[PDB]
Amino acid sequence: GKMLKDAIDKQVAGALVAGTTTSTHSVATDSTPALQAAETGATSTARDESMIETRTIVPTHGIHETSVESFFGRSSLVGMPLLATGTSITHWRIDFREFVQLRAKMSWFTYMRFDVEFTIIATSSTGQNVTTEQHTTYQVMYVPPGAPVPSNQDSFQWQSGCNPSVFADTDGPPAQFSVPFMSSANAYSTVYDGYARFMDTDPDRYGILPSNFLGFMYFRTLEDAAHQVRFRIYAKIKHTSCWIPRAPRQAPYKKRYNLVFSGDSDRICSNRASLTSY
Amino acid sequence: GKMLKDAIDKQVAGALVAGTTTSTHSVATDSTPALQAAETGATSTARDESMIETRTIVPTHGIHETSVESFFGRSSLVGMPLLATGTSITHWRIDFREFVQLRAKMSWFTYMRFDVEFTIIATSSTGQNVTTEQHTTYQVMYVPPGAPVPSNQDSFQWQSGCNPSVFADTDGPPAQFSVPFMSSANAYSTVYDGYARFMDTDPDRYGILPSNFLGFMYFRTLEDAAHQVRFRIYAKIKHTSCWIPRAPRQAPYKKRYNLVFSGDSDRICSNRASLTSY
Amino acid sequence: GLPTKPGPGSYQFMTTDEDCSPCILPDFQPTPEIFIPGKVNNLLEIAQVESILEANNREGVEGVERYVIPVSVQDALDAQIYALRLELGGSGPLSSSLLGTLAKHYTQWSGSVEITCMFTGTFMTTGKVLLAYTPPGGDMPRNREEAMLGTHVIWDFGLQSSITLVIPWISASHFRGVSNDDVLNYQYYAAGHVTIWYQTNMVIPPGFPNTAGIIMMIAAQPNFSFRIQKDREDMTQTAILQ
Amino acid sequence: GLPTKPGPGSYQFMTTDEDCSPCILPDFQPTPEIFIPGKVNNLLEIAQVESILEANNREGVEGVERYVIPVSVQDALDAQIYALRLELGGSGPLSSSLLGTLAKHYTQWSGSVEITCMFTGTFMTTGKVLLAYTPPGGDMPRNREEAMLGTHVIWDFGLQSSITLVIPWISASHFRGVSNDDVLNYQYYAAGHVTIWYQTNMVIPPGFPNTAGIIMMIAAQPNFSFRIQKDREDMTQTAILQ
Amino acid sequence: GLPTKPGPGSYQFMTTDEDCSPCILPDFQPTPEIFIPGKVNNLLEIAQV
Amino acid sequence: GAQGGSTINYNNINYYSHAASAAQNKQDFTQDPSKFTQPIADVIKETAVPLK
Amino acid sequence: GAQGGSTINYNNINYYSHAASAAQNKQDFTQDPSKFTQPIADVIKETAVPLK
Amino acid sequence: YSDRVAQLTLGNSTITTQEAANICVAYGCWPAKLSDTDATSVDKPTEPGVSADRFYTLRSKPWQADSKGWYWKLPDALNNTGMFGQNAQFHYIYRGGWAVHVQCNATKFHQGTLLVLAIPEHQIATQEQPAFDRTMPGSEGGTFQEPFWLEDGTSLGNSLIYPHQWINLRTNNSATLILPYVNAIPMDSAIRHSNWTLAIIPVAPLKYAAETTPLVPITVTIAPMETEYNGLRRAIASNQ
Amino acid sequence: YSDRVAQLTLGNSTITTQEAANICVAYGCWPAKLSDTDATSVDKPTEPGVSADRFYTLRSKPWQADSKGWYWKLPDALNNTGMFGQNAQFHYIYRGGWAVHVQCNATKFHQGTLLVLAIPEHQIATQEQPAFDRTMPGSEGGTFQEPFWLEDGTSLGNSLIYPHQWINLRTNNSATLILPYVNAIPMDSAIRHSNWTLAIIPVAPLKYAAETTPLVPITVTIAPMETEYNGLRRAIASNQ
Ligand SMILES: CCCCCCCCCCCCCC(=O)O
Ligand SMILES: CCCCCCCCCCCCCC(=O)O
Ligand SMILES: CCCCCCCCCCCCCC(=O)O
Ligand SMILES: CCCCCCCCCCCCCC(=O)O
Repeated sequence: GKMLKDAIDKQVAGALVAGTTTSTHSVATDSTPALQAAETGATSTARDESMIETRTIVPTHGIHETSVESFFGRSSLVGMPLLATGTSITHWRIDFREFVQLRAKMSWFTYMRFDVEFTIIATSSTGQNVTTEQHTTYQVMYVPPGAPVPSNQDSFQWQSGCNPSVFADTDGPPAQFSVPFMSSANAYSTVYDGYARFMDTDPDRYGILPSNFLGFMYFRTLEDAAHQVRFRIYAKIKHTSCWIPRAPRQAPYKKRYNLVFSGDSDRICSNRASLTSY
Repeated sequence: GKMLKDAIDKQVAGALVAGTTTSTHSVATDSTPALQAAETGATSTARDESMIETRTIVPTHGIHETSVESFFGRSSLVGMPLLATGTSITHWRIDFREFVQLRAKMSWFTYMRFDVEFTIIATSSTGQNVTTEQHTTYQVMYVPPGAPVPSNQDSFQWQSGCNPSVFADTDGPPAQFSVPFMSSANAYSTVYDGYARFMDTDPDRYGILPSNFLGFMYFRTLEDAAHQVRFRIYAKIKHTSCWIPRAPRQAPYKKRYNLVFSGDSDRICSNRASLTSY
Repeated sequence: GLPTKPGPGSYQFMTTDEDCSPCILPDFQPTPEIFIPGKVNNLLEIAQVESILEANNREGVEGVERYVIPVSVQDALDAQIYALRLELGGSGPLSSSLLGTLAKHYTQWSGSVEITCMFTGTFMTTGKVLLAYTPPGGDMPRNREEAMLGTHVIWDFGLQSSITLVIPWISASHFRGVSNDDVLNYQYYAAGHVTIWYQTNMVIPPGFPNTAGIIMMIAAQPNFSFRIQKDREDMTQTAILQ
Repeated sequence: GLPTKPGPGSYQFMTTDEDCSPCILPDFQPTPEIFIPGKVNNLLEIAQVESILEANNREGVEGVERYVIPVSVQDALDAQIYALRLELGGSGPLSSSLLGTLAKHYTQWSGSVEITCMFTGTFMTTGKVLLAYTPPGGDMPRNREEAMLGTHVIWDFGLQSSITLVIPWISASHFRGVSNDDVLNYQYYAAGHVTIWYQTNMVIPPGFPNTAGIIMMIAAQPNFSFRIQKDREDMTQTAILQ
Repeated sequence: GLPTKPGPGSYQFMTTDEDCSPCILPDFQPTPEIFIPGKVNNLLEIAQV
Repeated sequence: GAQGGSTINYNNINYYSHAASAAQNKQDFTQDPSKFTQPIADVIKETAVPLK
Repeated sequence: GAQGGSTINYNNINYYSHAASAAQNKQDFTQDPSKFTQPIADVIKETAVPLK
Repeated sequence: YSDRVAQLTLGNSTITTQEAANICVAYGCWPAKLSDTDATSVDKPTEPGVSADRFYTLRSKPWQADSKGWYWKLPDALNNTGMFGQNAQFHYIYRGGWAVHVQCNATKFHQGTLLVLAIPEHQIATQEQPAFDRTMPGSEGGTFQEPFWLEDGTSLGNSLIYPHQWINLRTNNSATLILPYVNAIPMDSAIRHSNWTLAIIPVAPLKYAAETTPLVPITVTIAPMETEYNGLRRAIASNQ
Repeated sequence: YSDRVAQLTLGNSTITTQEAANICVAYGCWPAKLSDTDATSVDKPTEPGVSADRFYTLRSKPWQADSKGWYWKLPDALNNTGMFGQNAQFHYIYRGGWAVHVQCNATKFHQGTLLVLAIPEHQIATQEQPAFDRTMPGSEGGTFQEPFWLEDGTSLGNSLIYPHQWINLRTNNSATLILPYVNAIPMDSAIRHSNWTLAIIPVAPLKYAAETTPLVPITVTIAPMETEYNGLRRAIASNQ
């Protein structure tokens, strides 16, 4: 049926890399492809065929593993809240900045528009952190800014009449759910050269764009936990638009909410004793 | 096939918000859009374009998250009966008034016609309420008004020849089932300015419309429970018709079966010291 | 049997699931739908209805009187009548209105808002009032000279009892945050100021009431919307209701 | 119910799964996409942009100066300016460039690379330079006589400030390994050598700076690609960021 | 295998379920239906007596 | 719907017999705000004076 | 696609209502490398001298 | 041309006002008779016509300095009045709409504002569940004690969602509301259930150009509209 | 025929250079006005035209032997200058592109190379989160302390991904960049957010054919392009 045709999108990865045309020797004063001028800011236009004698090469290699979708389109850890047994409650602030691998991958772009698939793995363990048996339901509640936060395991906030929740078992399959692009802005921002507030220039609000922050995930067990639970929160970025590539992060990350780095030794690649030998 | 076409309904959320037409300055005695009269009971008709000079704005925002279906169309807690080990039996009276979030959401309307998806999460725990292991079947029996109630775990009422029952495991996936609009009336009523009975004006039967009450859910374990079981009963309202919007509840709820409130301090929003500063 | 691979998310219960589920009474045939007046299909039909601002929120004012802003005969020129931070969230006067109480259920908002004011003085009582909307970036306007630089209407008391100041959607972004969540710096979404000033003065015949009132009313324009349902802050319980 | 047989891989979570999954907010309607300049659809658009080699990686050179290879007036003929093992992996100068940092995320590479050199001496400073690419099998070329036997360009300093040596894809196989993993003998994928020589000499007018610089720049050609994502070696953490 | 997501209500037994279920005697061929007087299709035929 | 902008386009497929089993309806239905905003016998056009 | 060479050909089938539920997009989209490599008012053809 | 001048003629009765605002027609729905598709009761209804579809005037109320407001249940307030009252007493079930007219004149030397609410299904409470003398107060009506909370734990400010008009003394001396039948069933008992509440709440207090405060009454006039009755038996006056 | 000679005329102002390289147009995108499909703010924008779309010259900088570099935030650097500055002060939100022209002449007896970066959303840090005097330095601009790390934990070598030119003294004395508006929203506040940073970093140091080092200034000239402003109120100068 055509109605089911609406739920199917045929999508194709068949873009190839550029090929090579055979070329011959050139002795002239007409064509000088090797002479360049980096001052313009343009990258060199010279190609293989104009610099040496080439054979013909039919293109066969795909480019799809470096499409922005493929590069971001896998799951990565973004949150690891620990539910202790004293209160049986925990939360994770929602952003991709606690764990460095996804953050550094995002640092190649300025603005990014995407959806998210979240995946939550819960693991129970003892005080000495050895795996242990515990079968219990847990509740993950999305708490958006301005909604009252639960303060206990039995708080009546966990009613969840308006906050969305997911209920799953600690020893069941992983909870998984998708999320549309939720920013009030038309993209997310990986970096922000401004202040979070008018009438304020506190350093702690520099580089803080609050339209990236959609709130909190809160976690309880539905009864009081017998053992601590660790939730691992994975995000896969999908349906991805990217704008304005950047110099990628090179210094290690130090803080969650700013770009501070050490910068004690100004170098990235390793040293050698002489430029004319390895 | 066309027969399977009967089981598919293509349904679309593409209603947009109103746009903006550009306007220019107006110097006249003809058109006075800013002059109003609130005495009529009509809301102001003045629009942006007639009050200031506007640009053109193409509408892009949807309205679907405030459709009545979307606003009610999620699950909320409505019942939390506890099955103790002494009798291994409990029940929940069926109405959406024990827990305040769903009740307050319903208080925006007078009459509401809907279906229900119920979801039941069972959790076992110790006397000190710490999660514990217990694998057992439980039985939820719909007991409508006039059907004899079970008095024990082994009562022969649990035969369930005519009452519908659901059997599920305490440590299995949650039981879930749907329900059509069951009122003898043509809608449910969120508020009732009348008496439950003729020839009676007892205050305890004021505001009681018994056509909202479809009876009881009764709960046993199929054997005698070793640990207490807590059932959490969630309802999602769906296929929703709503009539006659109301002033929504503002004072906290106090009782399950009437609108009594404290009303000690007559205000809702917070105070300030002066109307001409914040 | 058809070979399958159940994946992650198996057996979870999400409260916003959109799935069919078996009916426990599959033979039931409900009562017909009858005509009832006032069917609502979308809560933005309610948000476009005017409601009264709890505008006189001064410490010590209780009850119905919180709904009338005082307006008096002035002995000095260009005085201020009222000041209000434009906010759908928080706990100020807009928060208890129809639009404000709907905004309590939502995280984000967009669109134009209108404020309709009704004067309640005697027939013989005259006056002119300046109603100003100041876009964000600074503080509340300090004097009528500063407030007039913004969007503003000038109200002449007369036969038509009421005026509208349309607060237009003026915004860097397509949406703002409803809340003012501090830890999350949602003051980023500061939406400006509404102030009311005496444009001339309130003038009365000898021995008339030297004080009258404005009843402020607010509603959403047709270009308005809400996103992201969220729990209402002030609808709580400490126990199951019995 | 339809008879089924869940098979192996049931309930597993693979990080590269391509599966639909229930949306926790199925009624949400996002903000429109606006025009933004510089949309990127494929990271090989970045890899074709020239970036500066951290080429002066001698022990003791810090900061911006690591970006300028010294070039001097020579007192002897046919001297060497620079030597560089052609490698997208490891930790040598190519590893910190745009192409090198992308290669840190990938396991395999193919295609031609170009190196653009810009001379920074005074207008009056002259010179000719030989830039050589030696295919693998042996060591770095020891003298300009040996290096010239390979692919090479000869650069005349003049008005056009810059030159390109195209390092063409010359390879037994369609792809090479990015890394030089020793236990796995990925030196099998040795990709050759780049060396720079004085073709004549740097010559200056009396009392001019006798030392100038080359800024080396590198980028991928349009026939280039990467395979197999892999973790970046030098982007680590010992603790959760707070 | 076809990727699936079993949801809530998995493995429950509801007494009013309307589902097909495997027949323990799939080759059985019942006796024909004969005419009997007084066939009832709906209990409101009894309620009108 | 593999995407138009703010158009969610859904094929609700009910697997059970009773219509009540179906998932929630995603249609946008007609809005008549004026039964609540303009509930008056005589229409008052925006450019007119309301009283008289 | 039971295989052409480097052509992955996929029918993304979304089972849920919201487009955000769909799996990741496998299309190759247009590459305009020259907005980053040749970001200059006057085009410089390969065979010409760049300056002047 | 003038929505400040109105005339309302029902039966043998006619109202006029020279300072109206307009006429509020609740939910844009004029009262209408019950169609065969929504009806359930099989007996042929009695439709009394002009004998009941006419304006009835209740006793007037003084607007005092301290007044919190007044309220009337419908049909409750008219259940003992005229042929409406008799038809409502003699039948088990009743249906119909209302034409409500609130009168209050004062001077150009007065100020003050009344809010005139028609509230459907206005179930009331306070710190306690209310007694019968407040839920069904009869022709004399009741008084608010929590006008800020609209006697129901909601707020007066948000009650503009209900059909309403104002009486602002500088502008008008009268409010008119036309109310359709509202219920979740087709017909319902007149003695057991109140479909509408007429509520008149002072918002801006009543002030005079002197300190001597003459008598300013409020007067309610209500006409049933498009009435039907089914279930004829003896006459029953109240649910007690 | 000659991309070494350029003339730039905006408003009442005209720049010339006899040693340009070319003109960099960032992302191949000429500045453009906001279309009705992407716009959200409903008020009619003010477009000041030539009163603001004109070249402004900042104070010059000496290129010294030790110089690490200089930077300016935009619109920050021009927020107190001319009618651009006034339109940016008096409106809540602003949008527009830039025409940037960096001048530095020296002799055929000099050597040295400047890198001229236009960096969008250039959020900066060092071992510490920066203060306001560095995030929004004004017309005088700031200076780099970590030019190798591009003040942001990235690398200067990879910043050629950003729109750029060089000033290599043997080749050219000037760099020209045309910048489109870049943001994740349609308009944004001029005092709270800097959309672009103009960064001028010495890569090859400045050397003279003698040991006596005369003064070689760097001079920045910036023209706003295709500007709009919405949200008129009083004038607000800074985010403090
Ligand atoms: C739990 C359902 C709603 C949660 C919304 C999650 C959306 C996350 C998007 C994060 C984008 C900003 C990333 C960042 O600031 O580093
Ligand atoms: C268990 C199967 C039959 C149960 C029927 C449940 C229907 C519940 C509808 C409740 C509507 C009235 C809500 C209320 O009174 O507050
Ligand atoms: C077992 C029979 C398979 C039929 C299900 C096909 C997929 C469900 C249709 C979903 C339609 C809306 C999806 C969308 O376009 O957003
Ligand atoms: C339950 C309905 C069954 C429909 C699923 C049919 C198989 C999925 C289509 C996969 C299309 C791409 C596969 C390929 O050719 O590589």
